[PDB]
Amino acid sequence: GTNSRRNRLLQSDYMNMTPRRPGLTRKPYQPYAPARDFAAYRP
Repeated sequence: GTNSRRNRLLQSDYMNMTPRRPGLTRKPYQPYAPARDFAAYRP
């Protein structure tokens, strides 16, 4: 028991529940979705 946690865990907090979402993304997802219907089947 006893308080005074001290030396939590050198780097990387115990972030109860779960560690902050890991980025690991970088660069845009560039969805790129060429749609262009047909402008109302244009007469």
